[PDB]
Amino acid sequence: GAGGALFVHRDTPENNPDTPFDFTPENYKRIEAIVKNYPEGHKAAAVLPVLDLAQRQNGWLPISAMNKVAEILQVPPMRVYEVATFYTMYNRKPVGKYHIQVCTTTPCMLRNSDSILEAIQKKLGIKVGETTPDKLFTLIEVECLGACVNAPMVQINDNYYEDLTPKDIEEIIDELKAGKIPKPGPRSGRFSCEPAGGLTSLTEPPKGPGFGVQAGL
Amino acid sequence: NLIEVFVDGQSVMVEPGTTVLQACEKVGMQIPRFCYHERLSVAGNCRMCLVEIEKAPKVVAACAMPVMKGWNILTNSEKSKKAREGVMEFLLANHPLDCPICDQGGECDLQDQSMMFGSDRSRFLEGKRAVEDKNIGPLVKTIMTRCIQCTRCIRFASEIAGVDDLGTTGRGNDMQVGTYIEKMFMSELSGNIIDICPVGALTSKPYAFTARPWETRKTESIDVMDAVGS
Amino acid sequence: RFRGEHALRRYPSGEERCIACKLCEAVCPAQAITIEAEPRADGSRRTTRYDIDMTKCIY
Amino acid sequence: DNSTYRNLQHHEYSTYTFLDLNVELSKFRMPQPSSGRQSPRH
Amino acid sequence: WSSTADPLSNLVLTFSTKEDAVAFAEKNGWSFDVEERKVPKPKSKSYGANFSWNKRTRVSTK
Amino acid sequence: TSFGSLKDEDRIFTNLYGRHDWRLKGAQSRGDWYKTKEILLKGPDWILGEVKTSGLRGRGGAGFPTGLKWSFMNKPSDGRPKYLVVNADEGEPGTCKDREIIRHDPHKLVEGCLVGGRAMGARAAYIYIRGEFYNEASNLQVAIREAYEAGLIGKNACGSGYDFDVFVVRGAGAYICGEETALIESIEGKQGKPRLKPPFPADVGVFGCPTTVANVETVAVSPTICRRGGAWFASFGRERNSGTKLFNISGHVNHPCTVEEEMSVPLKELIEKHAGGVIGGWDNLLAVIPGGSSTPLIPKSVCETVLMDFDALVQAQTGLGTAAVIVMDRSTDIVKAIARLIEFYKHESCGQCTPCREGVDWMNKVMARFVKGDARPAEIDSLWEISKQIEGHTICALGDGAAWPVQGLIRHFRPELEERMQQFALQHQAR
Ligand SMILES: Cc1cc2nc3c(=O)[nH]c(=O)nc-3n(C[C@H](O)[C@H](O)[C@H](O)COP(=O)(O)O)c2cc1C
Ligand code: SF4
Ligand code: SF4
Ligand code: SF4
Ligand code: SF4
Ligand code: FES
Ligand code: FES
Ligand SMILES: [Mg+2]
Repeated sequence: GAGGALFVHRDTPENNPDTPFDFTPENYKRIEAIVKNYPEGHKAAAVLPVLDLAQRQNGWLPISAMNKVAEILQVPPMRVYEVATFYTMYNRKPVGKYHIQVCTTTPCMLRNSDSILEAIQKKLGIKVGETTPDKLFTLIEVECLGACVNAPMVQINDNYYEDLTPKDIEEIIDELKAGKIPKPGPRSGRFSCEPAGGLTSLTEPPKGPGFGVQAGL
Repeated sequence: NLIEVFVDGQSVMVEPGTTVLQACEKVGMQIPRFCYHERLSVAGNCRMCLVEIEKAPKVVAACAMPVMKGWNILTNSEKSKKAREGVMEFLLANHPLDCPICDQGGECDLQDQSMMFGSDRSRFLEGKRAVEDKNIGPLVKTIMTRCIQCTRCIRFASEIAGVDDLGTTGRGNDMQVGTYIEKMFMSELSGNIIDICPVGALTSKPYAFTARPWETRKTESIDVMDAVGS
Repeated sequence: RFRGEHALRRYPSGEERCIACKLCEAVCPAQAITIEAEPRADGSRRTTRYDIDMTKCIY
Repeated sequence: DNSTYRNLQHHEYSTYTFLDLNVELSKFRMPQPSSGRQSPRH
Repeated sequence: WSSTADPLSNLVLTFSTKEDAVAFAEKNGWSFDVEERKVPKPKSKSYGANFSWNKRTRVSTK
Repeated sequence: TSFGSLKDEDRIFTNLYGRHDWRLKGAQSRGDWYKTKEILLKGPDWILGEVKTSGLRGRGGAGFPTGLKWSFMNKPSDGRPKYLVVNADEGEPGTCKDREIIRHDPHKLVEGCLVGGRAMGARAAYIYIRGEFYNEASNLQVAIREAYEAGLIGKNACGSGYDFDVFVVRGAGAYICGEETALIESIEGKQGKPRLKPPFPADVGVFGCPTTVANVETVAVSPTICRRGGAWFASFGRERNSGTKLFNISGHVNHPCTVEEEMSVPLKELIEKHAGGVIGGWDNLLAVIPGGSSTPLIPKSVCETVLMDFDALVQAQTGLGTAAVIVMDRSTDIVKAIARLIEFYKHESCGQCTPCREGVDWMNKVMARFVKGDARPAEIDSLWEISKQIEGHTICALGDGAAWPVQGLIRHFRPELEERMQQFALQHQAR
């Protein structure tokens, strides 16, 4: 299945090197804290954190933001473009306020993840790669997100909503559009990856310090 | 001091750090390649140079694997031949049918190495990939559907010409080579990417369609446009 | 299958089929074909000279 | 008590939580090693 | 068409050795200019140099 | 001898399920950060010997002797920095154990980083965490700040005179960047394409310095092994497969969960006990993938008597991998599931080298035709051949892991492929 997103840039009035972008002073402090996590002479190691910070500030990554990151880090703009186009978490196009990312890999596909996707599509009236007319919600499919035992699940702006049902995801979307922030985590009454029937392990209080310590150690 | 390696059982003394490709070159065997250039850095991505070591269950990239003492390199073994055939099969599976309309024509490394090391038949029953063409100036014509993503132009551009405007955007089968922006790769050493590109993706624009390699007569002279004496 | 006088064909749209690839010139036993080409006004790979010496051709 | 989820601190984080934590950790760090040059292009 | 009046325009001979070619030219009486064979000089290659800690051989892309 | 029924007094990863406090106070209420200074004073050789005696193997895929790897990195200094890179790019489909460790035992992770760094003589440890786990990374940073404030890490760590730093690097979404050399390339602000070996990471790693890449579970279980023995850890498990393991049972199972068990527990017992068994009962089982997408599948016949173990699963034409147990019951489209896995591999392909790039796209297309029967039985052997041409001829192991599920499907469910092709031929010929 084709992604539908191109990997070439055409200048537009809404996206061109003259688009105004610059880091806030707080973000410049964050950048200067980030850069010195790496040895001297290897400032290029901060490309991913600085680009992520730029995306967090601006909402997405224009070519002006890419050029600004390249100028700040003294790295080639083509290298910045390579990183931005390689990594899929970077938005090179404007997205909605809430970026729903439904995981559709096999462990999530075995459970009714297609039901979750269809419920989202009917609730918002958009396709699997479109954005709501009020620029409020964007819906995409993604690969495994690391919460397979809590399938099916979605990610909406670095928050995991797990053990979902169509009613649960519809309620989450309603809460998001109302203004409230839903609590991330499983929606089936579980707190974490524990079995739903009951704890089959770690049922007794943990042993204290120095429990099975070696003689010499 | 020199270490003794073996190519097809023939002894050869090579300096430490010498590669399998260079050992075969010393014994007179040119291992097939698409991404390896001796003037450029080692990439090891086209995977065309895979050869078999006598006791190694796994094939090694001859362009990037330093030889060890007492290594026997089986250049014409069944595993090496099958590896070359598979790599060429992938290359031609995604390559386009442009040979007659392509200026690379009879001087193409893909054609020659397909005739010498690859199979004579295709098992690809799917559709092919078509790539949008870029524009990097009035000298180099780009038809990027023929690119095999060998990164010779990128490495040459950066290392030799000191210009870092070539690279790969995207990933996977959709990985593309270009500038990602409408930028002309203008430099005094821009035609050497035409030379080093093994395929017709990068071709001379002034020379386009004019002739074919077998017709041309070669006159070995020198250059007068400057005082280097090229 | 009869081999008589030569002809250059066209596509049904009227465009010439020949793409100046010089395979016929390369394969001609008697070297009866002379071909010279260049990019056209619209950028097509088309011939400017396509000669066949019918007194040299062996048909 | 082993019946309450104690990992509830993460329903408060914001966009810059990770980077603010990184900024706070700056004081505790140690001097970085140097390659002897400002950049590989130098 | 391209005309010619030189019989030896297309004549190219193949020899296994510079000495053999020189002997043939001398016994056939033509003048000759000899060009010494140019072989590429050996080059030291290393894939690990692409990631040097302190040298300029570190590459910015792969 | 039998294996399983691990005791809570012996489970390494307490606070799993997040039912206790994960802070420094909560971790210190358990055995975390106990005599760490004494371990550091005992030094590198003692820690390496303890790990070797424990016989721990890599917990993030290919199981290699961690003692051997850290001894590889135990060479004398040559004027360059030393780094431990902790892999937390849990991109394998089926795996959540690293997420649980990071979110619930970050101090265990940090103590393991310190112990491993002392063993390897490392100045710093970069924990490369995937960008989707933002809350997990934030909890990890909070725990690291607590450790720095308490003086457990930093200069004069634990009051031992050893300087050791712990940084957290958040990546973007790249299952290929999950790979160790791609991890290293991504840390350096590059695309994240795996390198060729040699040079090995223990000699030329991130920034060109000696680095050792180790899994979150491995480094987290290191300090527990150090404080305890390693005769104990070797006692848990088979002879060459020792210790405990985190299993993520998911899919068509009654109770999908993450649990800790012994390294040779039978798969049937694990599923029936910690996961409630298959949804329609054990007789409703169709196939199981025991190590995530990379490992092939096994039918119910193999799953009836098999041990969740490295060698045991190798003898079953499979692999343990990350011990991610995906269960598929009789009422599933196995061809569609394997095709979705292959599509995942097509999307999560770095595209650097020709075999994996072109062949994985080709296999994705062939499988997409297979799931609807729009193919011929003569293409099954062709698909097997192209999968074998991908495997072993690639720069990294993603190409190999993209062919093993195809090989497993072709090996165990060829009749289903042929029957679906026959059904499609009947459907289209009726027109
Ligand atoms: C979270 C994680 C993801 C990994 N993903 C991949 C992958 O996509 N491809 C691959 O070939 N190896 C992958 N690996 C394996 C690494 O290449 C390497 O073997 C491992 O990180 C070393 O850790 P260990 O010594 O604890 O096994 C992964 C490892 C981990 C821990
Ligand atoms: S690059 Fe080579 S193989 Fe490709 S169309 Fe041109 S001549 Fe043919
Ligand atoms: S354009 Fe040519 S030289 Fe550049 S990567 Fe493609 S095939 Fe190689
Ligand atoms: S050059 Fe000759 S062979 Fe080629 S397209 Fe023209 S007529 Fe055909
Ligand atoms: S096998 Fe695939 S993911 Fe690995 S280096 Fe090659 S192209 Fe990249
Ligand atoms: S398969 Fe969906 S979270 Fe892993
Ligand atoms: S020539 Fe060695 S992999 Fe390309
Ligand atoms: Mg060319």
